[PDB]
Amino acid sequence: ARVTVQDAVEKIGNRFDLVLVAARRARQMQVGGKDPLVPEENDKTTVIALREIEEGLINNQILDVRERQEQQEQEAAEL
Amino acid sequence: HARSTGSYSLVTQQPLGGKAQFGGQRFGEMEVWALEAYGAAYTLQEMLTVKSDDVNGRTKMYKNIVDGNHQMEPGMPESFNVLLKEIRSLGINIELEDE
Amino acid sequence: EEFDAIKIALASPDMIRSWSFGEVKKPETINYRTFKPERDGLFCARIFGPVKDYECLCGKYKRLKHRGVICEKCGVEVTQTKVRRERMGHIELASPTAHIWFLKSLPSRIGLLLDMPLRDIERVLYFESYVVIEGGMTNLERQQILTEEQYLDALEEFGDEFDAKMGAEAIQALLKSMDLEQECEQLREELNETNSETKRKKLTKRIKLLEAFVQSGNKPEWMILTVLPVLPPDLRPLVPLDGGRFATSDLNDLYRRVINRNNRLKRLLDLAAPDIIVRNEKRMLQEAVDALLDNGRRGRAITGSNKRPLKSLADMIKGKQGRFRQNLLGKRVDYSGRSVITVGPYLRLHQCGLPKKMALELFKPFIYGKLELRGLATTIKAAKKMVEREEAVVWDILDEVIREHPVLLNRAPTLHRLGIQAFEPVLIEGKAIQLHPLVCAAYNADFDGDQMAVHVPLTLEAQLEARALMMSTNNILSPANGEPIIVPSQDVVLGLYYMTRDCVNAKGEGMVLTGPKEAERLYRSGLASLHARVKVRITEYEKDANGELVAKTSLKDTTVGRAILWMIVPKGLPYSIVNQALGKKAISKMLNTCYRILGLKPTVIFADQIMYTGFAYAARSGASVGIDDMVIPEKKHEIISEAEAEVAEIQEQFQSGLVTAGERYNKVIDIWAAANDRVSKAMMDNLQTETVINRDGQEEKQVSFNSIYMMADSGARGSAAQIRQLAGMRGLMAKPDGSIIETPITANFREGLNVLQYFISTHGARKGLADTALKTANSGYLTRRLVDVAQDLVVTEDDCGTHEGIMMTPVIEGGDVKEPLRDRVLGRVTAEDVLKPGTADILVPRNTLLHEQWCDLLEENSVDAVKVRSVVSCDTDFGVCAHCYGRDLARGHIINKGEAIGVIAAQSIGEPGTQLTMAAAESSIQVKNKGSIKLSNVKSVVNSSGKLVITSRNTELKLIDEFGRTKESYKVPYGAVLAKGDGEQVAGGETVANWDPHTMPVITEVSGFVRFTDMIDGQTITRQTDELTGLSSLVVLDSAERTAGGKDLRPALKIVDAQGNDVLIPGTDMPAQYFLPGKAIVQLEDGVQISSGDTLARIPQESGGTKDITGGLPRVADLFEARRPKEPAILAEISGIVSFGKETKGKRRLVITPVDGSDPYEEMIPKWRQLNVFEGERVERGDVISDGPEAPHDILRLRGVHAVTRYIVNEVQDVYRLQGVKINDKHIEVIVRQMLRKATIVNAGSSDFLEGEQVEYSRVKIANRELEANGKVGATYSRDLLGITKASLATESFISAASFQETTRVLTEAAVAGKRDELRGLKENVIVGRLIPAGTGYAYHQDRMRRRAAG
DNA sequence: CGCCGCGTCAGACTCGTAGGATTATACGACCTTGCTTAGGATAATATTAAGAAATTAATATTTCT
DNA sequence: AGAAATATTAATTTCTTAATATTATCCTAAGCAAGGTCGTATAATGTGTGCAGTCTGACGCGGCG
Repeated sequence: ARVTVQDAVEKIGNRFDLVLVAARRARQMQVGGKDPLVPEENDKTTVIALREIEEGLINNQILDVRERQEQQEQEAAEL
Repeated sequence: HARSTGSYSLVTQQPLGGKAQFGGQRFGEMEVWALEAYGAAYTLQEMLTVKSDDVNGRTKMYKNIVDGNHQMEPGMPESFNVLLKEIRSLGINIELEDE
Repeated sequence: EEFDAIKIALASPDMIRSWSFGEVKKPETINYRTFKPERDGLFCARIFGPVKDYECLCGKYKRLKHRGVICEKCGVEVTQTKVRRERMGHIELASPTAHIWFLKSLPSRIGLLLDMPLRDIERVLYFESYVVIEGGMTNLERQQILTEEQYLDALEEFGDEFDAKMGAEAIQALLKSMDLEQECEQLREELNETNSETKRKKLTKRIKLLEAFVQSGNKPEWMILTVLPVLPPDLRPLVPLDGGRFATSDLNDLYRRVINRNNRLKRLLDLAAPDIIVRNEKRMLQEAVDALLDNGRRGRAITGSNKRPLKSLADMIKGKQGRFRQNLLGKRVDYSGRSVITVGPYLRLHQCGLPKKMALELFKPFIYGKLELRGLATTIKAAKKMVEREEAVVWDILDEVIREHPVLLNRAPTLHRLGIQAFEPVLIEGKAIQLHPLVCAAYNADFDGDQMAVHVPLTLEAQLEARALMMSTNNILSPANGEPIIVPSQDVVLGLYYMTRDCVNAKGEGMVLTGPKEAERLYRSGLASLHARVKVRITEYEKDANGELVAKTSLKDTTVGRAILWMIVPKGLPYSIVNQALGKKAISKMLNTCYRILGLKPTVIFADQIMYTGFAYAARSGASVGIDDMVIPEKKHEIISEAEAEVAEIQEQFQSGLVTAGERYNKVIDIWAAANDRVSKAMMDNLQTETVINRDGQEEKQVSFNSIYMMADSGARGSAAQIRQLAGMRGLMAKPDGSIIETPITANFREGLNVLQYFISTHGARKGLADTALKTANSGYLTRRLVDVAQDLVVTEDDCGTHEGIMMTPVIEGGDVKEPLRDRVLGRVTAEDVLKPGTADILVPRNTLLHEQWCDLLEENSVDAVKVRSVVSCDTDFGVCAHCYGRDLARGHIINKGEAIGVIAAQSIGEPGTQLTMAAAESSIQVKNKGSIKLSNVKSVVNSSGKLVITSRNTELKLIDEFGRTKESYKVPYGAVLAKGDGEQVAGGETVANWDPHTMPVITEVSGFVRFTDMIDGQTITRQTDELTGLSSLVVLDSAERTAGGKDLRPALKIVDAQGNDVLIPGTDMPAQYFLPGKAIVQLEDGVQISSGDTLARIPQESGGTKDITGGLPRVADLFEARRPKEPAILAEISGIVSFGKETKGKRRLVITPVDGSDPYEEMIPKWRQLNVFEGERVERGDVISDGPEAPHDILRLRGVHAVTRYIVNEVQDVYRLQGVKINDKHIEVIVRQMLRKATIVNAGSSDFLEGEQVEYSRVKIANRELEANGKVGATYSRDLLGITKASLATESFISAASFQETTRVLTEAAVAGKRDELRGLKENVIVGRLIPAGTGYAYHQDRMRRRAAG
């Protein structure tokens, strides 16, 4: 979270992998513009990414599946 | 003393003011070792390319910050291919084996 | 854009033309009035591009529209000005010249290829003597020098039939004329036929060079320059300074010379000059090109008008100031400020103060973007105006942009990774950064002017890294050892110590309190003193099975202060942690217990709470320091006068001649040391407990409340030594040569020193101060060498599936158990299944992480030797695995894949050193504890005196316990009387072996007669015959102390019976003949037969000086360099039987003949070595023959890899442990791994016979070739040990190798090798600005690996 | 076999940082070059008719309101 | 009368061509100061770096017996 990221590390299992996943999600929320899954609570997108990973709402597989779902739906909207 | 952006040196194209805004903080070898120790590859990469030498990188990333997008498009530092020119001028053919 | 590898080769002249955009034809730079680039000159705009963006010189084509066009009036191309910085030129040399790098290198490459002594080449090149390029005549051969008159003669006989030339034209003809296949095959075929070692290595050089040139694609001719490239002008700027003066890079001057001289030559060849003048011109042209390429390597360095030498091309890519070390590995950086630091004691561990002005200047583009977004400034130009005006909305935007934005604080020197930590800013009104006190220790920061650099992580990944990897609350455990580095340092520890202490009778003595809360209420109300013994009910919690905290309440017998402090302690910890004096050690250990029981978050909160309450109660105390707090012992004057009288007496015993000068010295220094220790004891008895306190009316002495004693006792600041200098006499000083000044400084700082006492003190003061100044540079060099060795080692797997590794046992050096098993095993992973004292009882399926629970479990049992997977024995090829490493010490768990352990280890080893670089009788075996006895490395016989004889020098005494845990190891000398034997139940306080401290004896193992043979009088001794009792002045000494008279006199004594013939040592037929060692006295003369165990030769030893072992930093540097150890302890290279051969040709011959093996192997050993082995004796491989330091190379070659790694780990550890510095062993093990990286091949069928190879390449080959590809056509290897600097230079990547040392040599080698590096090490990727393959960049770089897999 | 004495080259790291290397120096005379006057012929090029017609914005009915 | 819709003069853009006068390229001839080379006839015929303070330790390596 804000002070310690231990819970996120136990949820992913690797400091480095946690950084990569959290950066991907924060990029989604900062540029991609999509809404957070936890309340804002006046935090920078980085910390919302960490908080979401703390609750198990965001895992690398979850990010992959959401991205694939949206991309396949756009490809369906092509036709 | 502080610095966000200012003068840049002539040959190496790397931070060095001094008149009003002085040169940036030197990020020496020992600190590169410290970041390698932490495993922080992205902080290192930005402290090598877009904060110091990468010209297209430095300006593009100032633009990105002003837009509110925090992202890096890093290239190759100026000092590296200055080194390539200086080695090439010793009659030694050093290149970059492209893909 | 993306490339993969970097290739170096030699630049063909056609290729140098290919780079170039036009020939430079003139030495003209710019015009003198217009200051515009001149045609064909060094700065020409036609060649190197236009001077302004999209403008020709003549301004005809002067806008973007006309880009790409070449203005016909001036020839310039309308393009960006940046191409002045990328376009190169070329000077067409009017005569080929030699490339100095490929000629004046220490291993000349032109001289190797041609096989012509460098002197002969220098003679040909300097136009000093001809050489035969080629001769049809037979008397003259190729590469045969023909001096001038000899050339004239040879021309006279034949003339055209032989071609002989002078200079670089000749050398180019020679290089061009040789055929590489033919010399390759000839050298290969004639290497084997006459395989002399020096000739073999020379031919190996020649051959490897020839295949290098065959395979690389280079050609030899390209050594010789005929077209010389010219650097782009922006890289050698000529720019106007303010005053109107210009500033030019020295290359211009150097370049000018070349062109000038080149042009002159182009003219002389037209005027058909006398060839003496043309020769001189060619000499100067060669000299000018050489000064261009490398001014230094050129015998005389060309200096400019400054008179200091010009900086050549090679001087810019080389050295500390070169591109590599100064602008390519470490750069200046934007978004970074710095300032003085101060304490923020109100801070939390993850917070740093940050001045408002500094944060405004650092975060400026963020503010611009935010102001534009809020609409407060729809214009960046007006946003700058608002930021400069400093409106009150700028500050709100700043506090909004700085929230949750970590910022890295740095302090130089950055000795270890905890020197750059990411805090989270708090904006403060000031100009000094505010640092949390608890994080000073990691920074080594103190607030007396230190300054810290502030760096802003910009991108989003950088922000998450600084929050998740570097945040100050993640780094609470050191990465070197596992101990915490959030230790409450000095004021907080005195506060805790003052509050958790006690008194005999104070306010509130023995009342009962209902808990900690009314303890606090009583203290605040002023009804009870902070430390007054009391009964309080407390309800402590305990994490039982399933991690549930069970509440148990009781009525503890504590003080008020400890009850108050219990309120800050987290649930899960016992009250015992608070029911004590709580010095520094106790506080750090209670933080350890909090971390181990609860985790990271409660530990961070607990550390902050400890800091606040320690500061608060330290301030409530009123702790000062007065001149009355330093109490001189009331009995110091008499001690001083007693020592004065004693030195007067010893003076009278010196004048009377009774004592010598050297003996007076040691005795008087001893009595001064004794008086010093008595005064130290007197003061520490007058301090530590002098407080007499009333209890029920009667006195009761307790521990003192002296300010200085408390500051020394809590561990806050100082120690008994400094207190000793404050109140007791400050001991003896040393002269600037190490000689302890005879008389000591008898005064102290409370009385003040005399003039001489102060002057004497100054010698040591400046010695220590200059030592500290010059000790940091050595430590920095050691850290640098270690890092460059260990760079590219990263955890790369999860389990190599390896078999067992190292065997781990406590280091017990005699009485002291230097290091126990729990500290040598904690965190590692078991090499294989470990069994309890009851056999076949296992806790581990061959590998389990030994954490605190398992360490306690195996301390329940008596196991004292565990097999542990170790890095040196990993099966992983391009790195290590996550098991063979063990525990990530800082994070406290198994180590994450992709971490950079090499840099961690290098910094852990190199961080200390900056802070601690640096009677003797040995009577007998005084066992200190009860236990059994076990003897090792001795094969003796029971004597006639009831004891055991001593067959060999390796008598290892091992004290055991009743629990089977060895507690003492000794080494009794060969021939030292030993009282008891083996298996006895021996209690302590006894001597089990016997010898005087000045006696290293050697004993007859049977009744022995003296036979006067080979101790022959006249040639080694002088006969001074004494009585029938068997006395004399005979002194027998080792080979190192034998005169030149005794060549056929072997120093010994043949042990024979009363019958006369050789009596035998019990158990042998080889005659009893103990060749008695050095410094030995023997008295028995002919007609004497003594007991079976009565001494011949005793070796007195006094061990005077007590400083005879190297240590500190140079010892560790020497260990890691793996240097030769002066005279080495020779080992037994092959197991077998050894005898002697040719006598003292200068060296004896030791012929080692196995029971069944290579019998004719022998060795030559000088006349300085006393052989523990006898004339002929059967010995095992890797056994001591002569004595001295062990060369590690031999240890690896003869003993196992585990043996040499154990040797190195133990030696360097001992050096550290001596200074009270603890460093987990994994670090030394990984550096030892990086030493043992190369192998020299034994067999063949895969590659060459013996040449150096990477052992990972050989293991991969055997894992490919000696698998089902072939039964065995593979090649075995000899594992090689290599010094750190050599190993770091023997890197397969020429950018990493070229980065740090011998840049010129490495680059020259890479050029003639036609090498390429694929950018795998961290350094390589730091240089080219990529993502390092460690940590966070690992996931990226493995993507590139998989894409390399599929094309 | 075992030295042994020649060069030889990088020696850890962050901050600012004034003054800096003399000597002793010919006149014409073409010849060319690199930049300036200069002198009208056109060539843009800014303005002026012009009118005419077209709204188009006012003027003045006159019809509701 | 107070707007509330209508017919008239009347003030006014808008093109348009021609036009009409001004004005500004242009371009080549020529000119002048600046920059480059040659030519000098009493006799003259070999050197300055003007030193350099043993760093330095291995270490390569070429010898070197």
